[PDB]
Amino acid sequence: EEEKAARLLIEALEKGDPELMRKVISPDTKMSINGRLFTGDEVVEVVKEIQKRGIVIKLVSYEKAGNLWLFLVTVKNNGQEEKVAVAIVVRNGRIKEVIVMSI
Amino acid sequence: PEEEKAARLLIEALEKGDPELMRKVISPDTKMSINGRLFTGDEVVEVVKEIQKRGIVIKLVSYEKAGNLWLFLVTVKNNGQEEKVAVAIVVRNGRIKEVIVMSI
Ligand SMILES: [Zn+2]
Ligand SMILES: [Zn+2]
Ligand SMILES: [Zn+2]
Ligand SMILES: [Zn+2]
Ligand SMILES: [Zn+2]
Ligand SMILES: [Zn+2]
Repeated sequence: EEEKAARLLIEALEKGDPELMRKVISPDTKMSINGRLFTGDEVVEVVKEIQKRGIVIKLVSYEKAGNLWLFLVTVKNNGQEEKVAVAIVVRNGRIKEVIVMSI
Repeated sequence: PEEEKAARLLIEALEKGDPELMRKVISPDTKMSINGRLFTGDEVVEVVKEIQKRGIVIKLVSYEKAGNLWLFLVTVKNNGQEEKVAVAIVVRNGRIKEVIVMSI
């Protein structure tokens, strides 16, 4: 169920299907994206905005410790490329906390 | 507020790895993945000790937080080579429950 949620996140991101995230986000999910805080449905709306903008995300690598996952992705928009770290904590099959940080 | 206290302690542990502070914040059930290699409990303390013993210099670049999840970006210097490393930590009840260390 832990692994399910992480796997669904990757699939959702690859597919550009933000709505699929609703299967792993909860109303109490907290996200920090470069210091900006979002909760619950707002997290889905942020991911939707990212997809709407056509931002291209490629997974580079990932690691896991217990219910904690850390992903390194490359992000491309308008020919500019950046590395981003995405940390998630899963509880009861749901992503409860997420940090997105530009490197 | 209480965040600043916790941040200060976490940063000190990450940069300097004081053994006595490590023993206070690691529990027998703490799980660490360091570039895919898994360590648990006391082992985590021993790994931090080894990193410090080798003279690896760790400096905070930035960090973020959401609930009990923290993410630190550090520079690591060893033998004239410099790299960026991401450290993700989950805290529960004043202790580190999970930590991932990943070279970028
Ligand atoms: Zn699309
Ligand atoms: Zn909405
Ligand atoms: Zn827009
Ligand atoms: Zn110290
Ligand atoms: Zn002492
Ligand atoms: Zn030992």
